[PDB]
Amino acid sequence: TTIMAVEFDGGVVVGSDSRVSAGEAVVNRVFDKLSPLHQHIYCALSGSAADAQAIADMAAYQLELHGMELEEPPLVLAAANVVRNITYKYREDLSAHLMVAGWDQREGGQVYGTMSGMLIRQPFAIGGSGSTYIYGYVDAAYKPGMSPEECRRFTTNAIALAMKRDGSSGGVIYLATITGAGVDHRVILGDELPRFYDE
Amino acid sequence: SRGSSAGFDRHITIFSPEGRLYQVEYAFKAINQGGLTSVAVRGKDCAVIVTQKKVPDKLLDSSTVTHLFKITENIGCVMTGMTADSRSQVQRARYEAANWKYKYGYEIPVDMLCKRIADISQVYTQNAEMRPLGCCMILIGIDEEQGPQVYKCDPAGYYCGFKATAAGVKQTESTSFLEKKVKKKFDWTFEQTVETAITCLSTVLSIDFKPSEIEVGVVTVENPKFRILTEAEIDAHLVALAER
Amino acid sequence: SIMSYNGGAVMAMKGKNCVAIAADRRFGIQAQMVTTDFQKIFPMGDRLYIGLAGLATDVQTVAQRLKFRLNLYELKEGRQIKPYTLMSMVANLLYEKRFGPYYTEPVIAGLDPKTFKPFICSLDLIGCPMVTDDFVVSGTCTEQMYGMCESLWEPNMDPEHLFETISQAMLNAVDRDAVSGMGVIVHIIEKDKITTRTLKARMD
Amino acid sequence: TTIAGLVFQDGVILGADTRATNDSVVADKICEKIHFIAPKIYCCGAGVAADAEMTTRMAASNMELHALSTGRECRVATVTRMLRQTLFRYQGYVGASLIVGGVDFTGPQLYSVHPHGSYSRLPFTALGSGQDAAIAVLEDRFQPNMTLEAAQELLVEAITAGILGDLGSGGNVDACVITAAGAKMLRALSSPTKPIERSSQYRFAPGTTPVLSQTVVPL
Amino acid sequence: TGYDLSASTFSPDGRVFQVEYAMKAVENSSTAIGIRCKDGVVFGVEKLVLSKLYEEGSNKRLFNVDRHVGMAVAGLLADARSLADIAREEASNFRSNFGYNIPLKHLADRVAMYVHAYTLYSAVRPFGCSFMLGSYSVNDGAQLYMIDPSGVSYGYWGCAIGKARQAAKTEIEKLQMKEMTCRDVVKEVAKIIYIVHDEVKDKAFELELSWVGEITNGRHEIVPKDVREEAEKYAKESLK
Amino acid sequence: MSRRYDSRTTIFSPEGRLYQVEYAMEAIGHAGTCLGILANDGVLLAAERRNIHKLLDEVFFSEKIYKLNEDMACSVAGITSDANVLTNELRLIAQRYLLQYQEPIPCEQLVTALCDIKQAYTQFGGKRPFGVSLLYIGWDKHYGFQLYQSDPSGNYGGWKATCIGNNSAAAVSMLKQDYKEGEMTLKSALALAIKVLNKTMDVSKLSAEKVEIATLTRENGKTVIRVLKQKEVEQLIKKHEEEEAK
Amino acid sequence: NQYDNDVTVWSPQGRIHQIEYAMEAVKQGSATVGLKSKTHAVLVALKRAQSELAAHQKKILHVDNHIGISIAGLTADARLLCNFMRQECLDSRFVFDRPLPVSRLVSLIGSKTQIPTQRYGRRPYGVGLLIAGYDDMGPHIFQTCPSANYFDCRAMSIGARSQSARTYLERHMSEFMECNLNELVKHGLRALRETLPAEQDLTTKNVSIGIVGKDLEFTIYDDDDVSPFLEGLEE
Amino acid sequence: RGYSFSLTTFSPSGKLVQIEYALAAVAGGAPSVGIKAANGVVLATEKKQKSILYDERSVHKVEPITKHIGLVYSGMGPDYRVLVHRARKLAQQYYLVYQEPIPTAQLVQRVASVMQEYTQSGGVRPFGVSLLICGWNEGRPYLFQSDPSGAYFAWKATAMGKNYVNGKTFLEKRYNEDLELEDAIHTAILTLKESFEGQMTEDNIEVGICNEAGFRRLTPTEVKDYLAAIA
Repeated sequence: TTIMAVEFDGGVVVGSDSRVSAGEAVVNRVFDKLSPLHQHIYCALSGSAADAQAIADMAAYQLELHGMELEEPPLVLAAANVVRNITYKYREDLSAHLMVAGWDQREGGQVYGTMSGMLIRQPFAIGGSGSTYIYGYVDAAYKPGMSPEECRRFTTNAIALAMKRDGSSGGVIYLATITGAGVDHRVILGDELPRFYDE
Repeated sequence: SRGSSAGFDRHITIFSPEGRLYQVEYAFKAINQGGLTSVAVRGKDCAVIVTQKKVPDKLLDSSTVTHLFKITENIGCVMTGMTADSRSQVQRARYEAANWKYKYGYEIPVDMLCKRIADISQVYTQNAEMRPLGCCMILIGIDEEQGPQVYKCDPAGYYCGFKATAAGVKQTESTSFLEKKVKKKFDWTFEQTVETAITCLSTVLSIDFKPSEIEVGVVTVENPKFRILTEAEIDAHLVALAER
Repeated sequence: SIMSYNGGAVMAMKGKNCVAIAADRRFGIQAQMVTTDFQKIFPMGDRLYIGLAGLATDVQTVAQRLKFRLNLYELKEGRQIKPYTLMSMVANLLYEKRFGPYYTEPVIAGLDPKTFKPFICSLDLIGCPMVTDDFVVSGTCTEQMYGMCESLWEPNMDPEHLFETISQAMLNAVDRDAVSGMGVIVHIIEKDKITTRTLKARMD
Repeated sequence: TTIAGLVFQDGVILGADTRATNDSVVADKICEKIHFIAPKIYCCGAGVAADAEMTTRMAASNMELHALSTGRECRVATVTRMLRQTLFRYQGYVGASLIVGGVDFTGPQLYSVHPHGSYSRLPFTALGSGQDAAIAVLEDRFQPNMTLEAAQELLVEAITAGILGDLGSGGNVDACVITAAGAKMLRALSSPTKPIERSSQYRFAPGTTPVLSQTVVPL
Repeated sequence: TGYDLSASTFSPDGRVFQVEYAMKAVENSSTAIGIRCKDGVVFGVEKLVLSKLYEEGSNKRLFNVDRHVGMAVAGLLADARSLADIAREEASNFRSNFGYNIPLKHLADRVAMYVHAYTLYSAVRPFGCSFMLGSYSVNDGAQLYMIDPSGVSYGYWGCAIGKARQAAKTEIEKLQMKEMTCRDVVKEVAKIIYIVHDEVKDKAFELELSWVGEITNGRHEIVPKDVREEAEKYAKESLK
Repeated sequence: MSRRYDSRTTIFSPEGRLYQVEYAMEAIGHAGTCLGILANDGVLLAAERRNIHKLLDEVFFSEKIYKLNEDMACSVAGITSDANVLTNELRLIAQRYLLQYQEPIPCEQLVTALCDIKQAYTQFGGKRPFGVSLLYIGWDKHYGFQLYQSDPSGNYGGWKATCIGNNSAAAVSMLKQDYKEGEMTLKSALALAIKVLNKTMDVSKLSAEKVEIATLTRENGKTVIRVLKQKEVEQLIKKHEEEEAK
Repeated sequence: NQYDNDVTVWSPQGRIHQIEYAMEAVKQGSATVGLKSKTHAVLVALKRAQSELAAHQKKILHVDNHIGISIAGLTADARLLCNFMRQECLDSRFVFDRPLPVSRLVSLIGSKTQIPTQRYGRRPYGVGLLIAGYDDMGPHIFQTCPSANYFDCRAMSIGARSQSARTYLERHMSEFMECNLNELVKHGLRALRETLPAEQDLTTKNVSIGIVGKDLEFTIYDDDDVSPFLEGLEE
Repeated sequence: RGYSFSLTTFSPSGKLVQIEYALAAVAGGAPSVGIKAANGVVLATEKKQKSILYDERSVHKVEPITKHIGLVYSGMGPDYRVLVHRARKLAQQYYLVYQEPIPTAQLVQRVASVMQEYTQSGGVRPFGVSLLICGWNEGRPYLFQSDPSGAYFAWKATAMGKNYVNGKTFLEKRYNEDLELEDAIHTAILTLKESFEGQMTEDNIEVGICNEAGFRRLTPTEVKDYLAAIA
């Protein structure tokens, strides 16, 4: 499991892998770890799928009332807290880990790591068991003020490095570009994955 | 009997000698106390709500005063009745509409939202502890199967979908005009429906409404999301009343 | 395990128009016998019986709850219970205990009160209903009773042949089991009548 | 235990294996794993025997109340939520692992529900003990938009490879086909091992039974 | 005859009397007003002094529900202190759940629902407290919402709650408050109250005011000494 | 809680007699007339039927005669609605006894177990009482045949011959004269119950549809509860009608 | 006549009659006064005698070292509030390890006495109170009511014929700030005598006091300790 | 909480006053007739609206409880939706335990016991609905009538609503045995014609049948086929 999010001017790019693995065997080969909590808000699942899909649905519910009652799109800080309260309350029982990234009419693109019941805003965020290997790519290759075309190429290059080293990660990369106009959902097939040192 | 009362029948809700329930009878009169009217017309591809909007004082903010609520993205609402009770059911309808999607995992249909609301107003009828609510909900919306849907919920718990509705002070007379146009069976388009719906109120009230005197919610097959027509969009349909 | 504390064996085999249920008589605690009069087969009413095996506490505990729930069902309804409905009762009885399960494996045998229709089935600790057209067994010796019932059973048999078949099925399967023995009680359920026989078995 | 499912052009097909075992023995050689939820919706239990049954009973009953309440064709996405929130409520203690599939007016949809509540939409999948065998056959020969006549063999060959290659799967192969018309059930569609013959009858003559207490009760 | 004995009964004409009676509890309460401007929201209250023995500032009718939300109550102050404490529970539950400032439009809903839940049953009585909620935000602007015993919430440019309303609601209409600045509004608020206030039954009062808007950077505060003295003197000079 | 709407069902009267209990007995006073007679062998229950029409199905059973236990039965005189609540309680009581003690419940033990339920509703809870007064029959290993009559107040007792329901006062006066202690047999008891009803029937000719007889005998260590079919009932009537003249 | 019997029933005038009748319970009992200087805050309560043979009720109760109350109302009903106030003052020293602010303690009473006025089937507490306390913001004198509305006061008088005692406190208000320990108490003692008729005077038996101040904890002077303050005051 | 005291008490005369008036509510409801004959049980209710704007497909009186059971009503409309939602659970609670469809005799027994609970438990009025429960079990049809008191009967043919006295009289002179489900639907609609006034179209009358095929509500096109007075 590898999830990633990058912040730029107009919005954020939320990347993820696909493969879901229980033990050393692969349960699901193609699985969508981006579950929208709201029109412009996306949550990247991580950790235990059974625990994350429960928190992602409870967070999509409590936030749905927040959307209707305010008659206005909720912020991303609102989405990150609904996820944090559920994660910290059950933290003994639920091993899930999420990542909340999206866009709003006020602050623009945002990315919040919810790990283990805490909350941070980050310019870029990586998560999942496959995160660790790409802590050298995202430190070096990252530069501030990147265009949306550069960010998608930065997120794609990064996860492609995680899937090769991680055994619990792999498959096709999902990319959701969230801007003020809408949400562009792409899919990067294995033939489009950027090639990197083979040996 | 014919109106004979025995004991406490008229205070809490229990059967009288004639079998009626007087508390529910008086809930119907709590609708006429609102001092307004509302009409929701169902066209071929569209369902239009036209609400009489009263702002007697200039200090009153027009943006915050509306009878058109949003229950969920694709389902509109107009509340005719006690303003206090109106926002009571709307907050409850939104919970039932969101709870529907937390359990059943899809946006609630309009017909089944009027059923879970009318079934709750049945609890208040039997239990003698509390009174029924005095607001009459009218929901519109479009289901991907049956198309446009216009339903109504009385405080008694009896919900029925109508082709064209009315509520508030003027209803029977407002329906008498609706019997005239619906029987003729004109071709109903988005512009043809709103022009007839606004005329329906103008014929009863003898006004020729100004742009700021009404607010029009609309939903169409092309536009599934519930939208409120701005003062500019309203005046575009008001000039058509100069014509036919 | 725990169901091997008191041992015990229950068997049911379906004939053509008749069924037969059998169980041993031994009651003991682990390696020590106590009495040979113990009863593992209980009447559910005319032409319907139920066997019980496993821990001897739950044999009498589960049974007293069935005659509790059966007599309620038979008084509410104007008719006797169907053997198929009784399977779902004992399944619901054992499943409500899922997290503190009774230790027993009920074996139901009888006749559909409609006309001739025979029915048998077996359950588990959790009470998964299992319907078979041949036979069901439960106990610590279950492994023995499979091989005996496999070879001996036939699709259609008259009552005379059920008894001979289920008698030698128990007697030979129990002799190889240490905690079961001390005589076997065999019931025969016909359409006309019911024949109960207690076999003379090796005392050991 | 081996259960599998497949999506084709017009609908879905759900297979199952008929054998159920406790410890190592064969308790029943004919067993229905495919259950009935809605007219156009079915599902396949794999797991603890009763936990995979009682669970589908509660869903089949809830969907019947829901179908009578609304008056509309049951959505496949609804059954998944009910089974998902029920299994997660028990914190994985229930071992029911389900494959839910059916055709609503949204089009063919096939889900799968794991004992802890983890559910993924997909074209094909298999669960149970023989899941690793059936999935491997699905992976190789699958391809989108299959006709119905070609979609039955690929599922039969998927489970048969899971029966013959596993100790926990045996017996015949149940299959359930669902389309716009829907509700077509084929019981014991495939029989991987035909011969069952056992000729040498041990039937013996009555009259040797050292019996003692015989008595008769008329009725 | 018995129809008005409980909040669970409708009159033969459809009115709920026990809710209408709780509104008359506000009609006898002292007058409080509130106003919006371009910069923010301003509050004012007539707090009557029942005896000289009472400390200055006692029975304060201006409650702070949240840092950015003010509150002004007119009615029975016993029930008001319960609402202000419950309105804080909603702002704190919002801060806990959603982790940011509660929008005034949503805070005037949850509270107006709680006020409503006591008009339904026969085991409780309707609140006798009518109150308004102003707030300011840079991404929202001046917002003012009144709540009544029945739980009805409306937005206002200016409003009058309590005894004097139609008298105070006419005096606010004359001035145009949309383009004016808060520093010039404070002077007009005190000007309205002294014009509205007439001494026949009651005797003396203490003028209370509040800042929320651009000047305070969103934090609701009472008017500071110098400005309150600067504003009160102008209303006295303009008195004649 | 609004006391105003509370009728205070559990309070005493100024003379010390519960209202809802007395008014329940007048509901039973107009209900179906039931009687019973204890003989040397067997006990019978004769229940009159107040619902008769050409369109009634008669699908179930004796219609106002129930079966509480294998060894016991009961009739009902009172509100037909509330009887179905008691019967479902009596069937739980006998089966809770049989659960612990693994023996049939004696008649004394079952009656006094239900009357505790009729006390809780008359003493406290505020809920209305039961409008059902019952007759009881059965046999036990100790005192033999038993005939018990409870009431909505829970006051029961043993009886050799009793009656309940409409014209229950006029029937008992007839039993006291005709009934002989120890001299009654089931053959002489059935002929007695018919003579008592024929005088107390509001409709003459005593049709086999109105009165229905249920007898309880013990044979071969087993209690036999039989409801006489309309064939045998009419046979007993005709034998009684010829004894009025011939 | 129908509007009287219930707490939750309003009137045509918007007046709750039971809460009004609970206010009468305060007027049915002995008068108490209190006032505060820049430092000390002293409560003076008149202990009423049921007879000359029977002793006097206790009108002043300890709450915390820095807080004390004078109960006027139903006696056993005030011990329900006093037990609540003692638990709140202990929970403040047990949690925050600091003396509870008096403005907070009175707010908790406003929350406790508000519920019975709201709910049906319950009665409002018929006890009025004067809470004297000392904190970082200086001494405080707080009046409560059965209506749950609590005040912030320089000096007040509650109980039977308290209006006359209130009138006395208004005239000398300007002097209350600079009074020392002795002179401050004398102001309250002169208030009680105004409430009672001239046929009865102040004695060591029927008058109890309490004193809280900067360096002095709340303490109750019973009888012999009341005499030195009684002496030196002309009646 | 709520009111714990029973709102139904015995009158001085010995007759429950609440239920007596609950039977006066069903007398003025929608006329409802049903017939148990031969292999099926027909239920025909007259649905009479006040306007042409009312959509018929939205509201149905005749409702299935389960596949083998069906239900109509004469009385308070909203109160009927409370029993149905309770009856549909009792049929499922039965089907979970006993794994078979609930027999009508056992369902009417449990439904009428729920209608007894509101004649005792406090703070509630009895229902204003007098049910007709049609069922088919073991090849034997079932037509029962539950009333607000909770006392259920078994009828061959019965009528409710306006002129129910005149309805039953017309049944005696018509109803008999060897009467097909066909003629039943005919005789059911003929009874409403004496009750209902005005022309009767597929929108005015709502009919349903219960037989070995299960309980189904007739569509307006099929009801129109019987409005020809043929069958």
